[PDB]
Amino acid sequence: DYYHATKTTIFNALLNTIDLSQLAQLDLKQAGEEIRDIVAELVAIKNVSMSVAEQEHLVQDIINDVLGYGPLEPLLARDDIADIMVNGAHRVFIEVGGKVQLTNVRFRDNLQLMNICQRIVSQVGRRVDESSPICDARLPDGSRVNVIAPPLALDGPTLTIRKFKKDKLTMKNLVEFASISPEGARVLGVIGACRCNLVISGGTGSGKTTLLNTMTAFIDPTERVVTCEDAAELQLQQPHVVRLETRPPNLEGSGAVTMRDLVKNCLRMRPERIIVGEVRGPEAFDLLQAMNTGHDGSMGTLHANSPREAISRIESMITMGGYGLPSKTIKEMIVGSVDVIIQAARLRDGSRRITHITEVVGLEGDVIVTQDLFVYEITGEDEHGKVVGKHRSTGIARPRFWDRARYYGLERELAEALDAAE
Amino acid sequence: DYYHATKTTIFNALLNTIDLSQLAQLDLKQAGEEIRDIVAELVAIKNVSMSVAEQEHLVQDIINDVLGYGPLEPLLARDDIADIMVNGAHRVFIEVGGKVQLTNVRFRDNLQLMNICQRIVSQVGRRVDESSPICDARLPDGSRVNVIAPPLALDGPTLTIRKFKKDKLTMKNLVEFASISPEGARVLGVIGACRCNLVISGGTGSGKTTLLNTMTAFIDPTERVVTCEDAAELQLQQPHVVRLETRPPNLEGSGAVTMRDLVKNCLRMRPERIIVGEVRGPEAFDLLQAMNTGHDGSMGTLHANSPREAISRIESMITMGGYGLPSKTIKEMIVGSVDVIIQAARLRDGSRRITHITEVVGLEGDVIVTQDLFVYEITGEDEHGKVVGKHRSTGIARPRFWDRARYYGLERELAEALDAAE
Repeated sequence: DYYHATKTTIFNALLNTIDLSQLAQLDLKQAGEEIRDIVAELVAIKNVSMSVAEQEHLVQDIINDVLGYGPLEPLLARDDIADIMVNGAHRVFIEVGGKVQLTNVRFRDNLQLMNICQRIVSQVGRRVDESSPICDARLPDGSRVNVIAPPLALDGPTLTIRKFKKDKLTMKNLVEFASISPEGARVLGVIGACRCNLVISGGTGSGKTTLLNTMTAFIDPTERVVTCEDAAELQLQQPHVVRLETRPPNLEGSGAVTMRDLVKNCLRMRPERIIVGEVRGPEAFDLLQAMNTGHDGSMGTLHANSPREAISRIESMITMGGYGLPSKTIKEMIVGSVDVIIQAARLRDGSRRITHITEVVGLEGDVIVTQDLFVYEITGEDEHGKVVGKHRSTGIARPRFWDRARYYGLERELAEALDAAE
Repeated sequence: DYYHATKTTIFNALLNTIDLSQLAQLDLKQAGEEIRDIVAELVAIKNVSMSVAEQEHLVQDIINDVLGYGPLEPLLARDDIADIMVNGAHRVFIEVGGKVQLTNVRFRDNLQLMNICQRIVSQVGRRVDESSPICDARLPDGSRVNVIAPPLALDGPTLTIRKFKKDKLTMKNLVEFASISPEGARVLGVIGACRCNLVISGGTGSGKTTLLNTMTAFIDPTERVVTCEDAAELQLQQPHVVRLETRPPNLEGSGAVTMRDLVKNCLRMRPERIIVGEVRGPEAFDLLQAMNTGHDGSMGTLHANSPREAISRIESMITMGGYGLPSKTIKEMIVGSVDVIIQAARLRDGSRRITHITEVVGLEGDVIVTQDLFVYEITGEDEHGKVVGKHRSTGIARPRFWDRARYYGLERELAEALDAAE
């Protein structure tokens, strides 16, 4: 059909007629109306017109290209779409029905794709270009975006969009999915109930956010909780929860409110527990204060592949925080602050499981000595490729946080769970 | 004689006839239709004695020079011409039958050659100039292009086309060169398929990268593959491959993005498989996580003479990563990640062969226990000094990856190849 060729010719004529700079002062609807006027002018110049509905569709396509997210607009609007992948202007894939598929959709040129990516990542004030060719960002519409610039992506800019889904699991789901043994369920319930400084470290795809939500589920209703998170991922059912969200900087590089500022404030809001959506910067240091300067029971999500790795991440983050903290001082602070680390990882089969429940015991020389309470042991692969394994307790009768369990009257529960966990 | 002068005059007239925008916007056929008429009118005005076929040839040459690839185009269209090498406007070489021969065809001047180079690299959206004197690209057709600007090339641009040599390095190439016995070839075909993690270790000059490219050919087309390389060399026929590259820092020591960052981001890019051109530093850690966290079937080359040395090198690379992992944790990670190792070596005679195909069996105490599926036993030498050897199957009929082949149904082929090798 000539619809594609005619649309391309009309787009070229519009480009030769006006420039995007003339529409940067208009809103989405005002820009669309101005583009419709420009399209009428271009049709008059070229004396080419067609069906009114088809002309309106072409005008909408032109608006999307000029101001929207390009040919991605018809795709993002869909719901059966799981993920969108772009490997250059000439190829795009979509995850439908849980499987990848190549679509006929296409871009015009790599520069157009780069501009679209710049728009998408600037929606949250971030910029991807030759200076910072690698970018990861969050679409507050409920998705995650990755972009690589041409200097790294040899075949032009590469883009990936991953959409949301309301997982919102509960501990029953984890128990039934074998992510944690029922004895582990009791142990974790005790740990959460009795205000134990807790860090939920996990690898990519481990769903550590869901684990954090189900952990917070145990918090006593009477405790005033203030949650800091870069998005609204968490959803607590307590009656006295304060929900805060960081504000990404505008394009002018102003108005930013980073995790560090939110945690610093929360220190001054009289919270019974400070809960961080994800530790990703210097805020860790401030968070650690919240774990020891009273406020016992604070939690925090972290990206790491193992408890020792997570401790290393925390130490490195505090170090890069700009403070001249002596190395041993950071280790002492971590040892005195954290009371438990929970490791969540995705095994080769793709299932999420709580590999480690560990408690920081102390500091020896310059190494943080920790003892594992629960560990997941793998034993083989089944017929359908599923990983086979079981949770076993190290048998430690009295973990370091035992005192807190005594204070909250949970000695019996903790002892039972630890003993029967074998 | 007079044909050249008439063509030059017609080219000048066409260049002065209309702005470059009109030619650029017009389609190749659309522009050529008017260009032929313009050339015919110019010839008639000049009243140059020429034939209708000669007129068509002149029109085609004018189109090629003005908007095409100039005198280089006829070489491109040919099939026998595998590689083309222009050492400035006055020297053109072609690789035919594996031999390099100079050809009389030469460009008008270095300026025309630079223009043609820019046009060629524009297809992929890349642009070369005195500010970016070096350019490399892989055109959609699959032919590679390397271009250098005059400020570096002290005798004019150095265009280099390398057309797609399909089936150049497929497994048949290794088998017929005695780099691997046919049974080893079948086993490798099963191993690349079946999505088994690999680490292609090899000594100096063992052709690790060539073997890796051969292995990747077994990937299922639908699998989304991401390749990280220090320098872009790999080329995968698979239709859904994403290519990356590490950017070194400026001389000031800033702006670098090393392999670690690319591998980390690969986890965010939702890849079915991740391929690392060469593992040398901390990235060995991150890569293993990809091998361990559901991105099975990943691959990565390594510099080691024997599988045991390869595993020792992986341990050292992880340890130098700066993370405070204990030795047992690193060994457990390795044994859980790398299913199979291939040790390729350059023998004393200079031949290249796959010395070992081994499978990481387990971890006992503090030692990684491995078994060799295939071993190249040396037996002597010929009067020419060539080394003689045979690929021997160790007789391990059930490698621990056997169950995965059962999942993919390759159990029959695996057992047959293992038993028939002797």
